[PDB]
Amino acid sequence: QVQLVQSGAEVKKPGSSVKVSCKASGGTFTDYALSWVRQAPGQGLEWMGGIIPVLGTPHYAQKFEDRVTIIADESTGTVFMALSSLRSDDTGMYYCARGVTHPYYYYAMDVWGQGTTITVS
Amino acid sequence: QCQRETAEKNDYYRVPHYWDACSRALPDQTRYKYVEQLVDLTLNYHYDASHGLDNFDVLKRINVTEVSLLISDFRRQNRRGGTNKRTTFNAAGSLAPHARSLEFSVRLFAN
Amino acid sequence: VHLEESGGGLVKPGGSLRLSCVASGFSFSDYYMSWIRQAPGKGLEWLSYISPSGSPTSNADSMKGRFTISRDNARSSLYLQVHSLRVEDTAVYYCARDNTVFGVVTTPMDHWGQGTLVTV
Amino acid sequence: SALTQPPSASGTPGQRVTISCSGSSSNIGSNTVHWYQQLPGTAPKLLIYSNNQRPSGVPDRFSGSRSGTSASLAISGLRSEDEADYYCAAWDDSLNGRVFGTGTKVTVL
Amino acid sequence: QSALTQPASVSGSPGQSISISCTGTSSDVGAYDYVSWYQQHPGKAPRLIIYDVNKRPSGVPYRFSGSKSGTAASLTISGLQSEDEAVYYCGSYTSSSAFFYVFGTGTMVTV
Amino acid sequence: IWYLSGRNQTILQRMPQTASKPSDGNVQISVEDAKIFGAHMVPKQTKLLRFVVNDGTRYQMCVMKLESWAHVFRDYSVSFQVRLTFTEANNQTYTFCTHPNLIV
Amino acid sequence: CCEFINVNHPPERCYDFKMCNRFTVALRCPDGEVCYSPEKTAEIRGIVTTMTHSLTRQVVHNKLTSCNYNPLYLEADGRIRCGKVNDKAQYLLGAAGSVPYRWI
Repeated sequence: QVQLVQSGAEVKKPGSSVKVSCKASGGTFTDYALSWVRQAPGQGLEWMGGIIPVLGTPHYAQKFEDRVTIIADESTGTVFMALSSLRSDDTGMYYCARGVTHPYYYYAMDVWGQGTTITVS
Repeated sequence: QCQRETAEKNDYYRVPHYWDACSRALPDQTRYKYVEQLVDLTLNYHYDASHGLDNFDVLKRINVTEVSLLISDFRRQNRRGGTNKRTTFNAAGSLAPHARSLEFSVRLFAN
Repeated sequence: VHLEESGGGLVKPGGSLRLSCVASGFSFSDYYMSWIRQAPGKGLEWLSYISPSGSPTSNADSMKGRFTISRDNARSSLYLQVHSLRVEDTAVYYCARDNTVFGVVTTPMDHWGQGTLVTV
Repeated sequence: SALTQPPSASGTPGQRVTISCSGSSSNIGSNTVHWYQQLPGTAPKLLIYSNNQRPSGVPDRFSGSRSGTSASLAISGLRSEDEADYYCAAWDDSLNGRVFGTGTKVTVL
Repeated sequence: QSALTQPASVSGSPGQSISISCTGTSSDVGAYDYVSWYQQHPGKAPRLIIYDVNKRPSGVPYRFSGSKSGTAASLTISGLQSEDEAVYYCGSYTSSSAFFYVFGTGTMVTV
Repeated sequence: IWYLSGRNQTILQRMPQTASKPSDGNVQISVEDAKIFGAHMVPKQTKLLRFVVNDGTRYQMCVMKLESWAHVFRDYSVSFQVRLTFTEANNQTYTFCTHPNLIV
Repeated sequence: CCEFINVNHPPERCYDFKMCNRFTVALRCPDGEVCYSPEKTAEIRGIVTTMTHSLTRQVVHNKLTSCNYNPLYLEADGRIRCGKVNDKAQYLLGAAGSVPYRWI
C-alpha cells in the first residue's frame, strides 16, 4: 500500500516563504498524480495545485499561480512546495494527497498525508 | 461505403463513427506520400530494432494526424499497389470504440 | 457618459447639413452608436446605426437612400448627413450610445443625448 | 413604425397601467423587445432593455412581459412622474432593422 | 462553480438511513463522472470512502452507497452509528480554467 | 561497421517506393539481397510509446502500439508487415485519440 | 437562469455555455455565470463561438448525448444539432484540423 509522510508544523512570520516537503512510498511515483489541498479552520477543502512527475508541467490554481511553485526533484518520491508572500489567510491545514487507481488524470484523491499546519500571525 | 441518404435525415441521431465513414477521401498525392513516409519510418525503426540499438527518435517523426487520416480513408476502401500478376503493397484500416488500427503489407519479389 | 449634439436649427429646403454628436466619459472606440429622428407629434422612428469601427447599416424599408452615418473615432464623434432636406424632415434628432459585447449588440440605446431640432 | 399600439391610456395615482405592443413573427417572434420612456420635454430614457430586465435607476414597479409575438409593459403604483410617452422597439429580420411602436399616452389624474 | 453546492449539516437519527446531496454544474458533475467523496474526523486526515461514482474500496465499510443523477449526487448512509459523526466532502474533476479539482463545502453529519 | 553493413541495401530503399506506387513490376530484388534481409531482420517485435493530446481545457494521455513482422519466404521473396494501433492509456471509449474527428 | 442578464463586462477564460431561455446564453467562466442576450437571435453564435476552443469532449458529448461523439453544429439561434461533414468547420464543436499531440 502507498504511504504518504509530510514535513513538520511551521510558524511563519508575514512576508516569508515556506518550503513544505512530502515523501511517498510503495507505489509508482511518475505515472500517478500528486496534489496539495489546503483548508482554513473556518473553511472547507481547496485544491491548490499538483504535479504528475516527469511530465514537464505542474498544474496551479488561479488563486495560487503567482505564489506557489512546485518542484519534483530528487530520485526518491519527494515533492517540494515554495510559497511566497505569506498572509494571514494562508494559515491552515495542508494535506499532501495522491491517487493510486487512475494514473495521469486527477480522477480521485486516494491516499492522504497526515498533514502539516502552517500558521502565520 | 457511406449510406449518405439516410445518415443525416435526423438532426439529433447519428450512427457511431459517422464522421470517418463519410469524410472526404484523401487525395492521391497526399495519401501516397503519407504511406511512403510511414513505411520509411517503420522500416528504419525495425532495422534499428533488429540491430538492438533502439533508436526510438524515428518514432517521434510519426504524425498522429497522418496515420489517423490513413485509417479513416483506408477503412471503407482498401488501397493496394497490386501488379497484374502479384500484389506488392496493400493496406487496411480498423476502427473500434476503444481502438484505431492501421495495417499494411509490402511484398517484394526476386522471381 | 455624456452625449452632446449640434448642427440644427432653421435650414432652407434643398440644402444639406450635418448633425454631430460628441461622446464623453469613455474612449475605447468600441461603440455601436445610432441616430433617431422624431417628427413633431411625438413619433419615434429608427434611422440607422453603425459598427464600432466599421460600415454603416442601412435604414428601414419605409424610405431609403437619404441618410448616411459617419464616424470620427479620433474625436469619438458620430455624424448624420441627409441627402435632401424635404419639408417633412423637420424633426428632433437623438444620438444614442450602444456598447457592444463580442461584436454583437447588447443594451440598445441605454444612453440618449439632448435632442437637436432641425426646421425646414 | 410597424409595431402597433393603442393611442392612449388613463389611470389613477397609485394604480396599474398595462401597455400592449403588437407585431408579427418577423420582429418580436425572433428578437427582443425594449421599452423606452420619454417624459414630456426630455430626451427618452430606457425603461426595459430585455424581455423582463430593468436598468439601474428604474424602480421595480416597472415590469416587462412577453407573449408570443407581442409584449406588455406594466406600471404598478402610478404617480405623476409616470405621465410620459412610451415606445416599444424590436428588431426585424425581414426588414433588417429596428422598428418602434406608434406611441402610447399614459395620463394620471 | 468555485465549490460544489452542499448542505451545511444533516443530523439524522441512529438506526435510520440518511441521504447527503450535492449539486454541481454540467462541467463538473454529470459530464466527467468521477464523483468522489471524503470523510474527516476532527483530528484525522481525510479518507476516501467512495471513488468514481459508486466504487467503494476494500478499506472502507460496506454501509456507504453513492450515486449520481443528472448534475446531482447522493450518498445514502444506512444504519447510522456513532463512528459516522464527521465532515463529508464531495469532489470532482473539472473542465474549469481556474483549477482541476472541485471540492464540496462539507456536511457536518452529527449522530 | 555491423550496424552500417546492411544500412543501405536495395530492399529497404525499394519498399518505400513500392508502397507509394500502384505498380512496381513483378521482380524488384535478387536472392542475395533477400538472404541479407533475412539475416538482418527480427521475425517480430512490438513497442508501446506514449503521447499526450490537448482536449479542450484538459488533456488525454494515449498509447501508440507499433508491432512489426519481417519475413523471407521459400521463393526468396521478402515481406515486412506493420500494424500500428491507437489506444487510450486507461481503456476509455470514444476518446480524442481513438476519434479525433478530423476534417480534410 | 441568471437574474442579471446584460450587466457584466466581457469575460476572459470561459469554459461552458448553457441555454436557459430562447434569448439568453449563460457562459460559465471563472468569475461565475455571466449571462448575455442580444437584441436579435441568430447572433448568439457570435458570443458562443469566441469560447468554443475551451470545450472538452465530455461537455460536448453531454450537450447532445444521443449523437454518439460526433461533432456538433451550433445553430444560429443557439441550438445544437448533429453536425454534417459539409458544415462549416468554424461552427463545429469538437472537430479538429490538426491533432495536438506531443511525445514524452
